[PDB]
Amino acid sequence: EEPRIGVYVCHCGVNIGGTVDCPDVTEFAKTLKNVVVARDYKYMCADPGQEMIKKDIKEHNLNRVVVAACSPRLHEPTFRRCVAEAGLNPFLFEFANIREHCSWVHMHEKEKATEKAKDLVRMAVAKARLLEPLEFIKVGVTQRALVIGGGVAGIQTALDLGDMGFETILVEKTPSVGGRMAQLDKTFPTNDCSICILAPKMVDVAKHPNVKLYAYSEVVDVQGYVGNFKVKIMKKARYIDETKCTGCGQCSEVCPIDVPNEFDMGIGMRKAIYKPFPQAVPAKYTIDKEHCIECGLCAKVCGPNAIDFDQEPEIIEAEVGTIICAIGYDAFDPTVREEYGYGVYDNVVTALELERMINASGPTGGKVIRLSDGQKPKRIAFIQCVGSRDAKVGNKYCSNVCCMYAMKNSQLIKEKSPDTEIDIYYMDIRAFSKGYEEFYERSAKQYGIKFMRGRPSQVIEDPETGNLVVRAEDTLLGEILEKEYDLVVLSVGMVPTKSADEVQKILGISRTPDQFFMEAHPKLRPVDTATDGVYLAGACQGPKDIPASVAQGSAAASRAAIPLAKGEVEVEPIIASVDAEICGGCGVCVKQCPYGAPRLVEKDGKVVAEVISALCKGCGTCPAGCPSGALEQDHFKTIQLFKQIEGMFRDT
Amino acid sequence: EEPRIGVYVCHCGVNIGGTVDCPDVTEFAKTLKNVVVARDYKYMCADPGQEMIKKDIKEHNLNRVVVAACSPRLHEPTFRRCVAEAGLNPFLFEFANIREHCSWVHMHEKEKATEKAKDLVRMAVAKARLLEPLEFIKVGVTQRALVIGGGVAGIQTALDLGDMGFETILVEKTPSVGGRMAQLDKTFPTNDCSICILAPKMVDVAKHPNVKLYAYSEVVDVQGYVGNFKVKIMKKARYIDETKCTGCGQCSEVCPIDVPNEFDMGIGMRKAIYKPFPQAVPAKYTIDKEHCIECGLCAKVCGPNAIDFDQEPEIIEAEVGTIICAIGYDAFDPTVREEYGYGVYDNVVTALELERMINASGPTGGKVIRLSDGQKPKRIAFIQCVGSRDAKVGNKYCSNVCCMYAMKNSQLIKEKSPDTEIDIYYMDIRAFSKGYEEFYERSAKQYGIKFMRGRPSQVIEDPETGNLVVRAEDTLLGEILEKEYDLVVLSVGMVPTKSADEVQKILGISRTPDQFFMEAHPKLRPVDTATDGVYLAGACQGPKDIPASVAQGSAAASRAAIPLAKGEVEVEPIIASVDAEICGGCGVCVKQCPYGAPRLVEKDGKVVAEVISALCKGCGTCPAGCPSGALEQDHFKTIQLFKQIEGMFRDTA
Ligand SMILES: Cc1cc2nc3c(=O)[nH]c(=O)nc-3n(C[C@H](O)[C@H](O)[C@H](O)COP(=O)(O)OP(=O)(O)OC[C@H]3O[C@@H](n4cnc5c(N)ncnc54)[C@H](O)[C@@H]3O)c2cc1C
Ligand SMILES: Cc1cc2nc3c(=O)[nH]c(=O)nc-3n(C[C@H](O)[C@H](O)[C@H](O)COP(=O)(O)OP(=O)(O)OC[C@H]3O[C@@H](n4cnc5c(N)ncnc54)[C@H](O)[C@@H]3O)c2cc1C
Ligand code: SF4
Ligand code: SF4
Ligand code: SF4
Ligand code: SF4
Ligand code: SF4
Ligand code: SF4
Ligand code: SF4
Ligand code: SF4
Ligand code: SF4
Ligand code: SF4
Ligand code: SF4
Ligand code: SF4
Ligand SMILES: [Fe+3]
Repeated sequence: EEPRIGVYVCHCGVNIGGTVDCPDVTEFAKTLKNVVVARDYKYMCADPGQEMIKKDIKEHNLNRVVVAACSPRLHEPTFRRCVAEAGLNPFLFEFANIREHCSWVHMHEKEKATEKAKDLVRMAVAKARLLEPLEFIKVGVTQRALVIGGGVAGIQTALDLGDMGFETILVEKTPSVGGRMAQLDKTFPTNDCSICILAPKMVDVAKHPNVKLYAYSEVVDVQGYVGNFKVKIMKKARYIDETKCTGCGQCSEVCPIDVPNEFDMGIGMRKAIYKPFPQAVPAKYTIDKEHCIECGLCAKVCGPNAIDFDQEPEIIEAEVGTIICAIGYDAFDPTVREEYGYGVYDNVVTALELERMINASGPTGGKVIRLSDGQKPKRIAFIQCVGSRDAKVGNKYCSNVCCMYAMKNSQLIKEKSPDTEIDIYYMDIRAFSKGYEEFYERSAKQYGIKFMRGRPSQVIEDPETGNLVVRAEDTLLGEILEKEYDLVVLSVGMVPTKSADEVQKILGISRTPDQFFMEAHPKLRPVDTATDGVYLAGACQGPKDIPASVAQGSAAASRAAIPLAKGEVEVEPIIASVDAEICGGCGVCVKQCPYGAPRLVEKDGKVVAEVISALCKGCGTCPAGCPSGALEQDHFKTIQLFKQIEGMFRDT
Repeated sequence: EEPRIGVYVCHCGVNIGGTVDCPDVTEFAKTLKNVVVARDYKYMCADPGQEMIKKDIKEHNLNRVVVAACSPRLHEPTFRRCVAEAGLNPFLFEFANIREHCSWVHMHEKEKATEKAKDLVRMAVAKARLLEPLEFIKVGVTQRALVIGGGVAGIQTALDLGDMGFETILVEKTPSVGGRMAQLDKTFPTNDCSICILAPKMVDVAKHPNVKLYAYSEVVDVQGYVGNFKVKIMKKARYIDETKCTGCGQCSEVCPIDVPNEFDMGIGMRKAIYKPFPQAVPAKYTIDKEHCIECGLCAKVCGPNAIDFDQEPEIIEAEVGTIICAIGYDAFDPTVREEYGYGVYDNVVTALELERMINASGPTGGKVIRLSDGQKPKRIAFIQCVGSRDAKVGNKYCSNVCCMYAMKNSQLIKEKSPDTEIDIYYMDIRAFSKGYEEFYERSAKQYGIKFMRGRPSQVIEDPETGNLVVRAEDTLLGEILEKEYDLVVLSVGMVPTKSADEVQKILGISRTPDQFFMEAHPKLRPVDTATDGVYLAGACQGPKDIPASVAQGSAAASRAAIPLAKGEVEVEPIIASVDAEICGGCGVCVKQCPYGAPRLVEKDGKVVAEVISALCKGCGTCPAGCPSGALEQDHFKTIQLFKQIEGMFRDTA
């Protein structure tokens, strides 16, 4: 049959129509070959727009639909379901992006943006003519979930999934689950003991019948697609027998290597054999082989002889149907802002070091003391927006929690020492959620905490005393302040965690300008990714507090449970296939695929290539490299792209 | 069996031990009858502390545990599981609070704090002796959910549940789903149209095979408990057979009367025969009798014959296992702030009115106009924190979104009219989520929007020209500014929706100080309530933007799916029951229970009261009111409370 195309140009209210002359684009679209219907409407995705398309598909017997509107990364599934409801195969639909790619980037050149939209419509119509009916591929969904990261956000997702009756694997890289919440002393705005409320969750997840917890483990390989993932988990060697070891810790004394205790942000030293923190789950000790000198003194003191250096990492192969990434975040390193003196002055600390100093289980026994002389500081200055809202360090975002945690620990210091003077140097106080503004008022009226509106310009150490002078304009007075402090705390912001690069490559997910992981859309799908069957939860998706991470944890559990409950999803048939009559068995294509889908086989008494449809993801590399042209990926054939290139310059 | 009690005093580092002499409390506890083991430990809720209790339960054969530490509101579930692991029934454990209620409030009176802790331990032991082993009551869960409110939050909850395979009811008060997002033009920080994100969801929800949508309907009664709710829905009468209705809109043209259109916040005027907004779902029309005149004019032009004045509201009865409240919010009414002149000055408008003005599908065709001149204002002032962060109006909270939506609509005005000068009067710019700070930088750098740090003191109308003058200090200059504007927009804050009182009364849930609905825990249960089987989602739980409301909708669906997926839950047995041999059916209790649990029955010829265990929530009002003592609430018996009162003054020996 000859193509009968319907072209629909959206205004997106004014987001498109304000820049692109949408009526003039629809008029141009009618002059194109095979276009029988062309309309422009304010919202194509709204109910009147979808009913319009479907009514045209039936009344005009359309076999192709072109929508010139937003990105297909937003609404391609939406319109594929729309046209499929009217009978039209979902892959006779072509998307033209005239918003993100045109109207929003050419606002000052309306005439050229309109001409450009016409070209983009024509390139779409060109490819549309050669599109073919494809069948969505139904695949079974493995009734198991994987959660990477055992913080409050990942714990919440596993408990929710486990409580629904889904088998769930929880992989935690460090020896213990708990995340940074396990490092906090208290939590604003209620000042609940952080570990005391979280520990019952850590207990629950270790004891849960439907949750397998792999602590001191990391995901090292992910293969397959939604509902059909095959993952490798490396259970790293503690070099201690989980079964034969107490957790008493009488081998550290017999260790000559002192190692930066990362749980305490390096303020206190830990031994080569260690337990991260007392409330750790699982409560089993570990040996850091990186700093281990293998002198064996611990093994002589060890009674059970649980110590075995021969211990090897064990790889777990497991099939899951959905994956939730919840690997958290790290604290910004404020060394780059040299005028503040971190790493140079003894008495400049980050706020997350402060959390460990204030915490009773912390290295200092909960006592805030200067790192130069060990005395208690009587004057303390907080500096806000350190590493955030700062183009000089590349972090132009707001870290969301630093305003609240700076007032929090100012309250906790006042409670342990009422006569401490505390000044907070801020730009905006962002106390934006339920009880936050009240917490902000409380900090000033009840705890007498001072607020200076003025980002400090530099910190100057008195080399005699070790004290610090903070210099800032009191912008609410128009005068330059130069107050002296005994301790300066840098309210450092949040950055992605160190391993976010490794995880990103394994899962195949993107990143937003803030370097955190990219949701499919901030409002349509706040915890989905554009990778089907992969979801986000918590601070790894962006800076946020505990209730926000927990909500995302539960949200990601709901979203990840949909394919598991359905038991069956559909994947795109944009796969490569070999034409046996043209393939001469050259061998070029088999090494090109990273999943080994193309293979050399003998057919009809001769050698041809053949691709296992199940191993092909649809990248299209091997068809592009095929010398004979026997390889082709559907929906992206060379002839279809050829017509699209012609469509820019001329109709066909 | 004679009580064998273990008493555990906790130091909580020095939180308790610094003020209360715990070793002294411990020694005193061993003087009380039935105390077999007593010890102080630094962290009782820590694993070594729990292992110390469970291990004593077995070695010393204890049948009661007292822990003097923090509040039961924190660790009561913690220690109940601890003792259950050791074979001891969880209701033979009693919590004494010596931190929140003693050491932390008597820091300067240590001697008296120690003596107080001793009385609090003795009162705990005293009740502990008479505690009884109880069993959790298992109940089935109806495999269906109910969502109340069809904004982004409620829609998201229904689609997630429906997609999981659970039958779901979605009740929407207005003729159309969509909520306040439907009223917005664009949405920060992507500046999509609201229709971009919402309308496909509205479409999906209406045709979902597992979602029954009851638009123009309201819940009017809810009875029962988790997994066993019996709800009554009043499906209001549209006076148009929806099955026959086409939504073409031919009828609206003929209508001879006009009506203030609430969807446009009293700006645009509609017919009594109407559909809220052009993209409304269901795409059906509604007749409002408050103004209908019944001349048949609408029916004459309608082909289908859907119009029908004989319609009567229908009441639907449905079993559900879980309920999600997502009834949204209302804009603050800034009339009470007299200094700004809303309701007095023509050209003072709220921000939600501005959204209806700027929206392409709006009564003004997307044209920002002065409501006095009809002209386009070339100078516009935004005033932040209207009705928020203000003790004079009883709203001491931050409404979360007003900073961003003010910068949003400023960008959109600048796009439609670059010549417009826009000044935002603010205290703090709260651009706190992903891309927000960048949105904030973009508003100033790219769109040349101006920010004045200074909360305006008053708005002075020019009666002659309708122009407005805004008096405020430029706090960043130390000078008083008096600039003139063609239009002033009040960035009003969020407040609970008018019908929130009705919904609260029906579902029996609490409210936070800000008057929004109270979550079960402010940190770890953001979408649960203290009422089992009832959950929250969206702005009715507190001021928040669309991404947060959508994430809560998906979070509430996960939480509300746990009982549905389990098909069974447990209810606490701290319930009331009748001793048939003591009750002579006086009838005092029946009317005391707001859930109708106690009932008069006839067994063995006589009348006797009887409590339906499933209907009892454990308040204990009617046992306190029973004159014969036949009625007792397990775990709070009169005799148990009597012992506790004596324990304040003497050992129960
Ligand atoms: C100084 C400071 C004070 C704060 N105060 C508060 C407060 O008072 N109240 C509040 O609500 N919020 C506060 N926050 C924010 C709070 O810490 C976060 O909201 C919270 O930690 C988010 O939990 P999460 O699980 O999403 O991330 P995380 O807590 O960081 O947990 C992520 C987990 O994943 C693990 N992980 C990381 N990489 C991998 C990998 N490759 N494989 C497997 N596992 C991995 C990590 O070990 C960690 O256990 C504060 C933050 C800071 C910096
Ligand atoms: C001027 C303004 C601009 C804004 N701009 C933005 C923006 O740009 N970006 C952004 O993300 N957010 C913005 N917001 C916030 C946004 O409006 C909310 O986050 C969002 O509307 C919350 O959705 P919701 O479903 O929770 O509540 P709602 O949107 O209010 O929906 C509640 C629904 O429940 C229904 N309902 C109410 N009572 C009952 C009852 N008794 N029975 C049954 N149903 C009932 C209502 O009819 C309504 O459909 C803005 C808010 C305002 C005021
Ligand atoms: S979304 Fe894509 S489609 Fe729905 S409106 Fe904005 S643009 Fe037109
Ligand atoms: S010492 Fe031997 S035993 Fe005591 S802990 Fe270290 S390992 Fe387990
Ligand atoms: S061996 Fe490696 S670890 Fe065991 S002690 Fe000597 S050092 Fe510390
Ligand atoms: S939060 Fe308060 S501090 Fe942390 S960034 Fe946004 S503003 Fe600067
Ligand atoms: S390359 Fe083209 S031709 Fe050479 S084998 Fe793979 S397919 Fe057959
Ligand atoms: S296409 Fe990309 S993926 Fe499908 S096979 Fe050839 S290579 Fe492996
Ligand atoms: S128990 Fe309540 S009090 Fe005793 S420690 Fe754990 S928390 Fe601090
Ligand atoms: S006319 Fe009869 S049908 Fe056409 S809309 Fe008004 S009502 Fe629905
Ligand atoms: S009848 Fe009621 S509704 Fe139908 S037209 Fe006359 S008025 Fe408008
Ligand atoms: S949001 Fe910006 S505006 Fe709305 S209140 Fe909190 S601060 Fe005042
Ligand atoms: S009140 Fe006490 S006594 Fe009178 S009936 Fe209800 S129960 Fe039997
Ligand atoms: S206790 Fe409160 S609830 Fe349980 S019955 Fe007596 S009254 Fe009704
Ligand atoms: Fe505790």
